[PDB]
Order: sequence, then structure tokens, then C-alpha cells
Amino acid sequence: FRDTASIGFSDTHQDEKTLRFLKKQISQFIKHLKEYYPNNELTKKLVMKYSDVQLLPYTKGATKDTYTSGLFDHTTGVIKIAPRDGLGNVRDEQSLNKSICHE
Amino acid sequence: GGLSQLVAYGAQDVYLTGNPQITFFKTVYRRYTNFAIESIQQTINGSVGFGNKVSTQISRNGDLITDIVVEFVLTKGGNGGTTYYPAEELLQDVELEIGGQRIDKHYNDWFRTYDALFRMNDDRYNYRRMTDWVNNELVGAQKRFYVPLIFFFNQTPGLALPLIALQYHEVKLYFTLASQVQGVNYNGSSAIAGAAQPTMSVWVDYIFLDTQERTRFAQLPHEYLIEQLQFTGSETATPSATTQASQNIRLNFNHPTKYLAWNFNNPTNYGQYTALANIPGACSGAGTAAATVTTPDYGNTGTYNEQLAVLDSAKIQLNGQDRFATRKGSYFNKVQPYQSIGGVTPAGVYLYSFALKPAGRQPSGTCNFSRIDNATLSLTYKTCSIDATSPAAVLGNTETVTANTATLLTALNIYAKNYNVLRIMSGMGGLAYA
Amino acid sequence: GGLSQLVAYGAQDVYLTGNPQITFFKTVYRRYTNFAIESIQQTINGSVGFGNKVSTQISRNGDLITDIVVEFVLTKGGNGGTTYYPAEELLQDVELEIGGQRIDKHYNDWFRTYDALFRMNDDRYNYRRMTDWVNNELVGAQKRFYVPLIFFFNQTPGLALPLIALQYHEVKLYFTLASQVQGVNYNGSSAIAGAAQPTMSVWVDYIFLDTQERTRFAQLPHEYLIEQLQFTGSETATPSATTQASQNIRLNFNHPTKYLAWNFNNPTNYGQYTALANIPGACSGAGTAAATVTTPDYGNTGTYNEQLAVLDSAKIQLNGQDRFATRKGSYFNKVQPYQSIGGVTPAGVYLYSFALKPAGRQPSGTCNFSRIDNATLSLTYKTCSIDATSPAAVLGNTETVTANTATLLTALNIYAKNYNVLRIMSGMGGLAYA
Amino acid sequence: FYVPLIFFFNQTPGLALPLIALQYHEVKLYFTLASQVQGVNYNGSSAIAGAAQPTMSVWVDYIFLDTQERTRFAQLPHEYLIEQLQFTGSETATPSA
Amino acid sequence: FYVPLIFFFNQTPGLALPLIALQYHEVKLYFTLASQVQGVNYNGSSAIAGAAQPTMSVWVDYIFLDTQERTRFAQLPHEYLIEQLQFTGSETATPSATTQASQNIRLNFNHPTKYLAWNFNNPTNYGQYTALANIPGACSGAGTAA
Amino acid sequence: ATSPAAVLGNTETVTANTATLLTALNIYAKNYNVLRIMSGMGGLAYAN
Amino acid sequence: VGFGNKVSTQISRNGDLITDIVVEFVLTKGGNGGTTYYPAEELLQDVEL
Amino acid sequence: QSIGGVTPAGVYLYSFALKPAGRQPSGTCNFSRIDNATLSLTYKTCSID
Amino acid sequence: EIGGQRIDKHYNDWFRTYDALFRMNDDRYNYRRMTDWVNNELVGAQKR
Repeated sequence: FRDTASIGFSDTHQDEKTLRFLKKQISQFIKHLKEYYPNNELTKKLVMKYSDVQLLPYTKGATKDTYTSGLFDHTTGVIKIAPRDGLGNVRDEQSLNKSICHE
Repeated sequence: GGLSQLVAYGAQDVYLTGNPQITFFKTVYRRYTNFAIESIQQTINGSVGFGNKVSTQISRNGDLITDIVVEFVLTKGGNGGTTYYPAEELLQDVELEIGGQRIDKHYNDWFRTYDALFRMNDDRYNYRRMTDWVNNELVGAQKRFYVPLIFFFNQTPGLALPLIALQYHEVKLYFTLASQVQGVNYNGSSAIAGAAQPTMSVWVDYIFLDTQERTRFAQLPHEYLIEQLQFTGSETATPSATTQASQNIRLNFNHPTKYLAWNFNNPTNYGQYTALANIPGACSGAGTAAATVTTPDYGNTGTYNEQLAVLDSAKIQLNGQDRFATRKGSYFNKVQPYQSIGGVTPAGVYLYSFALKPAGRQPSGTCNFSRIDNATLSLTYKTCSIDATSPAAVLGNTETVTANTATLLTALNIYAKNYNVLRIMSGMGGLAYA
Repeated sequence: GGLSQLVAYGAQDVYLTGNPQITFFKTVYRRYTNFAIESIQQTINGSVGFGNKVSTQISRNGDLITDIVVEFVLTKGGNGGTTYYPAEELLQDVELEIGGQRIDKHYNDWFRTYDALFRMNDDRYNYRRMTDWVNNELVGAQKRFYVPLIFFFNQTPGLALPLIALQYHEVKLYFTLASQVQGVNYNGSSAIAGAAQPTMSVWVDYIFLDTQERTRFAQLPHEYLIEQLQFTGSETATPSATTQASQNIRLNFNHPTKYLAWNFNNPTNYGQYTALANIPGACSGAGTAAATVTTPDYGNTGTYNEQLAVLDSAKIQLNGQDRFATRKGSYFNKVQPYQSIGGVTPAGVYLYSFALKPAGRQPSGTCNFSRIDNATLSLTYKTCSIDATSPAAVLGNTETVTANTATLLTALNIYAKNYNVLRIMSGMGGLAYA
Repeated sequence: FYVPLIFFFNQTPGLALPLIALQYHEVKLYFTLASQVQGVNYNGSSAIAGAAQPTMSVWVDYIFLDTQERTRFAQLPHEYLIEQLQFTGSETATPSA
Repeated sequence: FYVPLIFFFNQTPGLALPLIALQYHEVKLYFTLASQVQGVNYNGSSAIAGAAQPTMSVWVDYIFLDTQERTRFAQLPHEYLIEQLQFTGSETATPSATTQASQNIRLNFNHPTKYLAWNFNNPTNYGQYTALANIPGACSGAGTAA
Repeated sequence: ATSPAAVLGNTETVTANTATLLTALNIYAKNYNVLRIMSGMGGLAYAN
Repeated sequence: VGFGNKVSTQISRNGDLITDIVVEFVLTKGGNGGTTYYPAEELLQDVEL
Repeated sequence: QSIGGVTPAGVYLYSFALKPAGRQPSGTCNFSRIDNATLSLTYKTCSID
Repeated sequence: EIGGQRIDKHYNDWFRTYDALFRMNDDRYNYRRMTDWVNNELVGAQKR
């Protein structure tokens, strides 16, 4: 849950090619003496320096859960009509289980 | 790890966590009103001195009031061990009057009884530190004591008295200062030459409310559920070395009583609720040739050694019928407070609660004596046959006996704390019931 | 004055007082039902005396029951310093039966362990006053001792048992009295000639309900969330004087558990959770020529001196997997109760909570052992290399060692406190899980 | 020895610090140890020869929430009303005879 | 010294842990260093004065994937069959010189187990799984008077 | 253990007197589980 | 790092997948040959993943 | 890591391959695609008699 | 190192070479004051 999407390696924009890359540029471009091309056309040379990415998805929905804020945790004297919160000490699970076990 | 426990979920966990209602890990505090608390000195009318009466009008320096502390400056008239809660003793009594009418009243002995039953642990020690000399201070030592009051509004903000709703009624405290204070201006019956008179100051903590809150207090009627103390002094039937004296005391009480409390004492010595004896903390000089069982070690006046208490057993009777079966004095001294308070009560002080939680504000069962034609407290005393000057006899004795010096405990104090309603409206107030 | 605090209010106070919800100066107390409390004596079946098993059926005097106090009369078979909580030692155990079903059971050692962890301050002292002689009483002294029970309904009115709703089922308490009580009828292994047999009485505090509340209890179903104690006694991998013993104790526990508690002890000396030593209070005669480290100073059996305790470290595994990091014995003795209870625990007594607030009644996190097929407690013990008769060795030693006399602590008591539901309907009742 | 901390989240479950919702931010504690401790490595101003260095450990109690509560904490913004300690040192006016 | 680890992913590229597909989870190694090491800072129970403290370094061998393989890992769920070690320590019923001690040890284990393994040892001496004796390789000084 | 004749010439059911020092027992079990990785997070399919 | 001390390390995301892990230690003999037994193994008391 | 045998002192190996002892060409390094391929060695001092 | 990649590296000798070439006058002197003892300090002297 660290929230670190980083690769953590020199692969984002390092451009780990050899010196042969300068010759590959002459393959991407069309030349024989490139000492005059970047002094004039710098936009195309900036276009030949761009990375290709791939995005990633994930989704989990939402947890709509109310009933929070439990500050006073000592006890709570029940209201006059206690048989509205009294039949909650044991839910319908341990109430239906004892009836199904009768067979 | 923690996950191995969470995963372990069964049918029997349903009633603990299924259909949850709260979470413990995220709290939302309540938003509250805007207010402030200030300590303001009140003037003292009358004349401060031993045996004198003084009074103060609680000046309307805020909207509501709560805590009240009486300050005293005393000088020791003797060495360490000669005083016992002298500031508590000095404030002989305090009477609370609203609109010219008595609402309540406390007595020095009540403060001692109250403390004995309801304060505890370091609260009790800190209290003692504010009323006595507890660091072996010597003669001439001067100290500023603080005696808090325990009227209903002096214990909780919930009952803060709305001075703001009492425009035509003044709230006054009348005080009586003791004629003598042990180890300060007198030593037993002897006066202490050169003893200084006390310096006194009364402090009241005022609550300032903001505009909306104070307006509501001023305009709306109020019904405050409050406490009152009923009290009478009685003669204790005197036990002896040949007999167990018994006594039936008709209780001239009224109102829904939270609890009764009582003690037996030697009126000579403030706070003496037990017999004196030649055992290390039970008398002046205990343990040596100079030991006497006519004078207490005042600094050690109290004790938890019931052997020195006078009461054997007791019951409360209502309209000719036993309220409960007769129980031993130790029930009322140890069990009652175990179950109902949670502190430790010193020997000679007894409690009987009608309430589930008598130490709190919320009523939890009361005995309404206004509907009881004949309430009576029935007391049986121990046989006073033990030679108080002989540790073997003092410490090796039986359940039904006490010290021969227990016959000096001729005073009986019976208290009842009850609930009434303080009705305040249209600038004036008083009680719902007489 | 204080009005200047009130007035100097701003944006940072919005989370405290903006759109206020509550006040503190006006308390509305809840109106409650009409009831009364009475302490009524039960009749005990069987003869009370040392080593006897007796029981009582609770009479239908009131409608609900809460507090129960067992009274005893014991005498001293020797002088001060010879007994240790003898009334607690005497009540060897108590079993609660409802409808013929076992609901719960407490043991004298549990009362001691429980006290060590959950009582505190003057509650603990007062409790001691109700079970022992604490004012240096001498041989032949007689005293009325009270032992409040610690079953779920004995701690709060909240769990009052509705005997009224149990019209067809009886409620019984079975009490086992110890064959011997130290300093009362036996001094170590030696019988005390002339020792008295104890007297005994069981008192139940009943709640009397008025008409409407009483009718509802008699007729309607009730479900109480209650606590139960699980307990097994077992042998200790008694540490050697030469090395560190270890032990894997499978835990035969079930149900949602709030906490585990345990101690190491010497069965021949009640309450002895630590080794004996020639340091003040740690043994009979400690500090002098007569000191012996085979016999404790009984009156000072309990201690906070961890050097005499034997646990080096421990962990709990669930289904063979580590629950938490292995922790030192002093963690379980001092920190756990700091974190979860707020009192002070005596050396030799350990606690591990799964709950945020184990001392309360409200569930606050549990470990359901019914889902943990192989829960195990894994212990590591200290080396018993220290010569107990030499303070230089006893008091100047390392974290991982203890007294040679620590090998007397051969028994281990492991407790677990859990939840269950006591269901009452149509005049009958019992547990939801059993 | 065990020294409990007294930061706002160390006092109540109600203020438990939501590491779960602090996914991008680390929570750190910086501890300064005294140069001298009385009766341990110094006696008044005098060093105690042979005194041992302390062995230190920090323990944290981590609450594991089940899925629905855990998810809710992670997805929601939260506000916790907490306390902070402000502190400055001053020279005491020298009191005099 | 170089101590290789023996966790499931330390044995084969087949289980290389997909850090690439763990954008939210850190992977950590927690270590405990022994209080004593025989022949380095302690000779049996006797501390060696002047012994040096160790220098430590942890090395991890990383795999750099090409674009397509890297991307697939980053965008996919994975299920790696892994091994885990379960372990508990117990006391050996102390062997006796007078009889044949015996013991029944409840095995608080779980999951599909490939194998069990065990040893008995003298916890004082790391790696001692056998008794010592005066035979040439079985004890200090074996074969002579000392 | 100090006498080779006894150490080396003995029977199947006996061992060295020094074998009583082998008081520790270590029992291991090597098992399988499934380490799942999804949506950037790891976890174990089998809890117990 | 030291005898009896605890240390930890986070494996940084310095690549896409990981396999081998080697813990290096430098130790110095406190006695002569015959006094040690796999001391770097002994030193690595434990490791948690 | 890569072979499983024991190499004598003075002989050093650096593999690119996952299994250099095998025939399946896994994990190779193409040196003709790398302008500057340099092995940088540091020697111990020769001080021991 | 940023993001796991080496950006750069210095050596004590580089700092010395760099200084020898690029710092000067009182910058160089002040630098020396921050890395050495230039006021005839004696054995045992402690400086940050």
C-alpha cells in the first residue's frame, strides 16, 4: 500500500542505446553528413526523442458502510422498550441454526 | 499475525461483529458551545477568625457557577503529627442560600465522612495535601489550604447554577469557622498560646457563556436535578465492657435518598471514628512507654483497623418492616463501598446505599422518605472489653469486641443524601419539594 | 477575565464549537424505572468447613439478581505475616449453574489472578481488607471476611440475572472450600492445633422491580451478553539452574476470547507467583540471619519484583502460526495491563489481550478459539542461577536470570475470558453456545 | 524499560492513525537519546566508567481491519481532531534570598 | 562470505517475484543477526575480546524484461506456486543413560506438505546434531590426552 | 564417549552418554501455497 | 548491523522481476582453524520475507 | 548460482546467461552491439610474505 | 542516485582537483577552513 508506481530502474527516459544510435538517426532521417541537419531542423530531432508507454488498469467498487463513531464504549443503559435492541444479542444466524439442527 | 485472527470468523462471532453498529478506530467528537472558566475572588463579609461567622455573596461575575474553594492560611501550633485535616475542621460548616432560602448545607464532619466514602486513591491524597500538613511540617509552619465545596454545582458542570436565570435572587454561602482547630490553635482541650488567626478567601469558578447559550439560560425555565444533604447529630448508646448497647434511631428524613451514611466519633477529636489503642498508628505515643489511649496520634487519627470501630451490626427499618437483613458493621464499612463506590472506607465510617451507583450524579434507585411514616436506623454496638493499652488484647481479639476506649465514641452522625429539584424561572428560584 | 477567552474565538475553533451540538453546563438525567435493592441471605446445603463442598440455590425473593458476596469467619492460627488473602484461598472455587447447565466457574487462583490484573488502587486495597488481616492482627484474632463473586452478573446491574424470567429453572452456586488455608489451619504443611473451622454465609443482592418492568421481565424473552472463564491447570517446564527451559502448551480453548491470562505458581503457597529470596518481603526472615528461602513471608507473598518471576519470553500461535512478535515476560507483566487495563500487575502474573478494553463489558475485539484448531502458548523461561539467599546476587543480576528458588514455581495456570449468550425464554434458559 | 509514547494516536483507538489512508506518506519517529542518564552512565556530572550503551527497540501496535471497514478507510478522506504539544524553554528569573 | 537465500524465488527464474505487478506492495527482508558466532566473537561460551563487528550487504539479482513481456506482467494477475517453511522448536525428551526415552510431538502444521525434516541438537553449539566423542573427528582434541 | 572402544564397538540401540546434551528438537515442514498477485498487490490464497 | 542486532532491507524496485538473493557478510576469525562452523550461516540467525 | 560446481581460486566467471553450463541460449549479451565493452579490474596488494 | 539510476559520482581526489581548478581567492581559503585545520591546532583538537 506504499503508493509507489515508479519502475525504480533507469529505463523511463534514459535511452540506453550505443553510439550506433547516431547512425540510426541517419537511418530515421535521410543524410550522409548530419553536422548541418540539427543546426537547422531541431523539431524533427526532438520528434525522434520520444518514449512509448503502456497504461495499467484496476477497479474495486466502493464500500457503502454506515454505523461508525464509537466514542463512548463503556456501556449504554437500554431504553424503556428494551425488546427492540434486546433481540439483537443473537442475530438470526444463531436463531435459525438451532432450528435447522432440529432435523 | 493480526490477519490470522480476522480470518478466523465463526457463527459465534455473529453477535459481536455482524450487522456492526460502531467502530472503535474512528471517533467523532461532539461540537460544543463556546464558553470560558474564570477563578474570581469573592469578598468576605463578617469577621474571619476562629469561632466566627462569615459569609459571601457570590458576585454575579459570570452566567453559571460551579467549583467553589475556600482558602485558608493556617500556622501549625505544634509539630508534625499534631494536626488532622485542620482546614477541613476549620470550615465548620457552609450553608447554601438562594433568594433568602436554604437549599443545602455541609458540615466539617460531613466533609470528612464524604471524603472517607467517596474520594480515593490519589484524589484522596491530593485532597489531604490541600487540607493538612503531610510532609512532616513543624511548629510555626505556614500553609495555604484549599477546601473545595461539594454542593451539587460544585461537583459537576451539568448542574452549573445559572446565576443568569436568577436576576432577583442572590446566591450566598454562609460559613462558620470552628472555635478550635486541633494542632493549630488548640491541643486537645488546651489552647495554644500565640496561635495565629486564619486568613480566609473564597473563590468561585465562573462560566462565561456565548450569546446564544446565555440568552437561552436567561429566558427559559429550568428544572435542575440536584443533591441535598440531610443531617442530624445523635447520642450514641454507650457500650461497655459488660454489654452490647443497642439503639433504635428514628430517622427524621425526607426526599428520595441516594444513600445513608454515618459514623461514630469522639467529638473531642475531629475525625476520630475509632477507639484509641497502643498499637503503632492508633494513639499518641503508640508503641512506647509514653503511649496513651486518651489522646490520638492526630496525624494518624483515622485507621482501617475495624477492631477499633464501635458498631457490631445494623439494619434499616421502614414502617415497622425490616428493609434488609441485619449485617455486620464490616458490611457497611467494607462491602457497601466495594460494591457501590470502588474506594476504601476507614473504620468507623459506614455506608448503606439505596442506589446502584451512589457516587455518581445520575439517580439510580432511591428511598423516598417523604413517603415513609416511620424510618429507623437500628444499631448494635460491640462489647468494649479490650484493654486498649495492650497490643496483645487489641490485635488478638474477636469479631464482637472492641477497645475499652471505644466508649469515648459517644457521638453519632447520621447523614442522608437525597435528590430534589431546583426550579428556576423568571429571574427567581427555589425547590420543588420541602 | 474568562470572557476574553470566549471572545477571542476564530476559524480554528470551528471543529470544536461551530454548529454546536452539546453543552456541558446542563445535564438531562434520564428518568428510570422504579426498583429497589436488598441483600438477602441464602441457605447453604452441605456442611461448611475446610475441604468441604457446599452449595446454595438462590431463593426467588426479588426479580433480578446482581451482586453476590460470600461471607466467612476465619481466625488467625499464627501472627501477622502468616496469612495471605486467606478468605480468597479458602474459597477454592465457585460454579454457576442455570437450568442444570454450567454457565461458568471461578477458582481461588483465578480470583487472585483476576485481582492482580483487574482491580486497582483503593479498590484493590479494600478488597484485600475484605479477604485478609491487614492491620498486623495477632494469633487468635477473628475476622468477618467477604468474597464478592466475579460472575458476569456480579459486576454490573446491566447483566442482572432475571430469576423472574426463569420460572421453571433453578439457579445454583456450588462452592468448594480449600482443605487448607495458610495461617489459618495450616502453617505450610503443618496443621495448626486448635484451629477453628470457618463459618460461612452466602448473600445475594436482589432487585425488586415495580409493576411494569417486573411484568416485562417475567413474560418477555431476554438475551444477555455475558462473560465466561475457561481454565486449565498444567505442569510448568520448570526452568533449570543451568539453562533455559521452554514449553509448547496447546491451548484447549474455545469461543470469542477477550484475553488470556496466566501465572506461574507454587501450589504449596497460595498466591506465590514468584521465587523466594533474602531481600525484604521476599521470604520468611528476609533481611536477617534467620532468613530462609523455602518459606515465603506469607503476608507479603505478592510482589512487583520481577527478578523473582520466571518468564523470559512468550508468544501465542494460532493454528501453528505466530500471532505476534515474541515478547519478554515483563511486557506481558507490565505493558499489557498498562495498555489495556490501566492498573499495576504483580510479578509472576501475565496478560495478553485480544481486546482493546478487556476490563469492560462491551466487546472490543476477540480471538475466536473455536476457529483455531491448534492455538498454542509458547514459553521460554529464565535461568534459575541466582543464589536466593544473597541480595548481591538477587538484586544485582541480569534480565534473563532468576532465583534458584524459582524452581519451586512448578504449576502453570492459563485462563481465557470469553463471550457467550445466556438466552432466557418461556421460564427457561441456558447458553446459546455449549 | 518500556516507554509508552504520548502522541495523540497513542492515547485512544478513536484517533488511530490511518496508515491505510496515508498510502503516499510515510510516518516516522525521530528519537533523541540523552547524552547522559543519571545512575546509568553518569552520577551527577561524573561519568560512570564501564557503563553500557542502551539497547533500543520500537514496538508499534497495528490494527487489522476486516474488508468492509478497511475498504471504507482507504476510499474516504478523513479528518481527526487531535492534540499537539507546544513547547519552549525559558530562563527562570533567578529567585533570591 | 556469501550466504544465498533459500526462499522459493531464490531457486528458479520460474518463480521470479513480479515486482513489476506489485505496484502497491513493497517486498522486504527482515534479518536477525546472531548474538554470537562460534569462532568469530565467542569460543564456546567465552566472548572473544577484540572481536570485530561484521560488515553486511544485501544483494538482489534483478531481471529486466523487454517491452512486451514487461507490459504483460504489469497488466496481468499472476498466480505463483510457492514453497513455505513451517517450523516449531520443541524440547527433546531428555535422552537417558538408563533407558529409552520416548516422545509424542503434536505437529501443528498446515497446508500440502512436501516433506518433514528434523534434527536434534545441542543448542549451545550451532550445527551439532550428534553426540560428542573421543574418536578422531567427533570432539575437541579427539584422539589425544586433551 | 571418552572411550573409542565403547564409542565405536557398540550396538544399534545405544549411543554416547553425551547424547543427552541434544536437548533441542527442531521440526520443519516444507509446503505449498499460492502467492497471488493482482491489481498491484500480493497475497496468499491459503490462510491456514 | 552488528552481533545480535536486527536489520532490514526493502527490495527496491530496481528491475521487473527478482530471483537470487545473496547476503554478504565480512567476519574475522576469533581463533584458529578448527574453531568455526559455517559462521556466516550461523550469523544469519534468521530472515523473513 | 548458475552452474552448481566449485570454481578454484584465481578463476572468475561472469555469466549473462541463466544457465551457462547448458545449451539453451538463455539471457545472452551481444557484444557486437556494444561499442565499449570494458572489463575493469582492481588488484590486491602484494604485501604478504 | 535518482530513481535507481546513477546520475553522477565524486571522488575525494575530484573534490581536490575541482577545488584546485575552480575555487579561488577567499572562496578557496574559506573552503579550506571548512575542511582542515588552518590556525595551527594541536593534537586532540576537535572540529566540525
